[PDB]
Amino acid sequence: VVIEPITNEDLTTKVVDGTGIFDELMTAANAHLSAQWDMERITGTQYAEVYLGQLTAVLQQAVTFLIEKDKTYLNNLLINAQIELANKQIELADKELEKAD
Amino acid sequence: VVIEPITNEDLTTKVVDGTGIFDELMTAANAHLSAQWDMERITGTQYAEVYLGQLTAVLQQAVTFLIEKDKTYLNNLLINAQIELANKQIELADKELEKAD
Repeated sequence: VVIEPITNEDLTTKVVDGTGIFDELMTAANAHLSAQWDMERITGTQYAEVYLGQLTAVLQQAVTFLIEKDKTYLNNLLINAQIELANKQIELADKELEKAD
Repeated sequence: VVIEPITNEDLTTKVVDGTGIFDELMTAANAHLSAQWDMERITGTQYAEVYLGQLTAVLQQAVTFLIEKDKTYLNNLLINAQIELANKQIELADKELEKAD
């Protein structure tokens, strides 16, 4: 696999509909907000109050996800490799039992 | 097993009925909310107030589950392999007792 560097443009594109992770999380939260607002359930003021109220915790979640995405994928690959190595060690344990008799 | 990379599209699809984990958790919470609301127990304003009030903690739970799902599965597989290796070591301990006599 080819790992890519974590740059500033992977978190925020500095645009509302950006391609970053924080921008995508904002777009996803705004999707639910718009779905609720299209049913005259919230006024524009409450729409902006809720949308802007999550500007500082969704950022935390986006940062946490960005830091622990590729690391998690690589760790899963390493765990799979270790499982294969454990199967090989089981086979070697069978051979060890034979050379023991 | 084939491990898949953890991408942005696995958390949020940026749609209300998305295929991500956060989107599925929102759909599940909305299912209970709709079940309660179909019995005239909550007004639309309270429906949106409760639905939007969990937009920042359900995100935390979705992130935690997404990070620790494949890792947990691989760890369980490794634990099973270690249990098999422990059984093999018990057999080798029996052989060790024999070559001891």
